[PDB]
Amino acid sequence: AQSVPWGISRVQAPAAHNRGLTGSGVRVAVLDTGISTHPDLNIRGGASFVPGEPSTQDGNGHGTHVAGTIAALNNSIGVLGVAPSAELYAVKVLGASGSGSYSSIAQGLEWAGNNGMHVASLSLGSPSPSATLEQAVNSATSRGVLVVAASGNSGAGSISYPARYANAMAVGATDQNNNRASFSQYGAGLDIVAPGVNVQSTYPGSTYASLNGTSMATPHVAGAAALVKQKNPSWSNVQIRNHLKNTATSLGSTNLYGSGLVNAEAAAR
Ligand SMILES: [Ca+2]
Ligand SMILES: [Ca+2]
Repeated sequence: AQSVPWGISRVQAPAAHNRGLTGSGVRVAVLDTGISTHPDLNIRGGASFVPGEPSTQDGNGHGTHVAGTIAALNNSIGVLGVAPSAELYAVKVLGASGSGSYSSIAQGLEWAGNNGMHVASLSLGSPSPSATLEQAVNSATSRGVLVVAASGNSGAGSISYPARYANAMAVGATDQNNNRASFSQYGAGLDIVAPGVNVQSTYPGSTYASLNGTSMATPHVAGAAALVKQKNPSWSNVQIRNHLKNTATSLGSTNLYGSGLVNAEAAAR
């Protein structure tokens, strides 16, 4: 039996799938700890930038979880992603312990822009700016990639890098009450929010697990961007990003929530 995690229905993905928008032909890169082979995922390709872990398989679990929120397959098992037809690429920039260099992350962004990815989902964050990182962000952006990044889980009134950069779309996390989750960073640079508490998704070992974080919120927005892209094939990264914000549901303060909660139905219309 397939179940629809609360976050997926919160962003109204099913309403968009009922109009035929599934993310088909949109190339999405998940920059994280890898993506493990799973019966509810279709991994098209990828690269590892982690010395020591030449494979794209995930030894951590995080990347596999992120990937399932974006594109868990629409079938009779497991869960359902926001864009179940998106072409998923595993870009391993973090090792099994969950860390890696700004250098590795930069290489993964370069890869994305060299491989014609439409959306890049970045799970990582840093309280400190990085010129290396910033440059990679801008380079992917000018190669047409929409870079989506997590605001961070410090609960601080300022957001992490690279989400803070102008060219990155910064995503914060909400709870089932449509309030900002306590750990969600907010403030200047925040663009939008999405579900980030008790998010059930695909997990290595052919199973499913529930996690919390701004990094669980991010993939909801990465997936909504693939629906808009499918609907409007000629739109650029900037056009998609502004449309998401323009159609998001206001939740109160833009300081805490940016444009509001992403609404995939409203955006993929
Ligand atoms: Ca499924
Ligand atoms: Ca930003």
